[PDB]
Amino acid sequence: HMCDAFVGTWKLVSSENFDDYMKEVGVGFATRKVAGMAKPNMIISVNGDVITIKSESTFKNTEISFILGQEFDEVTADDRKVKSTITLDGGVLVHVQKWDGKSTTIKRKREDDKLVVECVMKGVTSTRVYERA
Ligand SMILES: O=C(OCc1ccc(Cl)cc1)c1[nH]c(=O)[nH]c(=O)c1F
Repeated sequence: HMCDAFVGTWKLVSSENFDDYMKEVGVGFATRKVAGMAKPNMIISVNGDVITIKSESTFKNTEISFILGQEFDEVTADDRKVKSTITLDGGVLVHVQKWDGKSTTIKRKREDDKLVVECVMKGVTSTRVYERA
C-alpha cells in the first residue's frame, strides 16, 4: 500500500514560477515556452514494489518506473540525461536528478485533495498543484 494516496490520475490546476525553475535548470527558450503552456496529467500507479509515474500533455508524454531507493537513468522532457533516485521521506516522494555536476529535487506530496509538486534548482522553487481528474 506504499503510495496509495498518490495513485490515480491527476490534472494540473496551477503553476507558479515554472519558467524561472526551467531557466535555472538550463532549459532553452523554445522548450520553456511550449513546456510552460502544457497542462499535463500525471498518472501514478503501483504494482508490487514498482511505482510508475506518467506525464501526458500536448508537449510530451513521459513515463518512469522505479523502485524506491534504487537509482535509474531518466531522459527528462527537456532531453536531459539524468541519474535519478526516488525515496519516500515522511510521506513525501523525493526525486533527485543528477547530471553534469548539477542536481535538482522534485517533491510530490498529498495536501488536502491536491497533489503538490515542488521543483527546486538552487534557490529557485516552482510549485505545481494537481487535482484528481
Ligand atoms: O518539474 C518536473 O519535471 C522536471 C522538469 C521540468 C520541466 C521540464 Cl521541460 C522537464 C522536466 C515535474 N515532474 C512532475 O511529476 N510533475 C510536474 O508538474 C513537474 F513539473
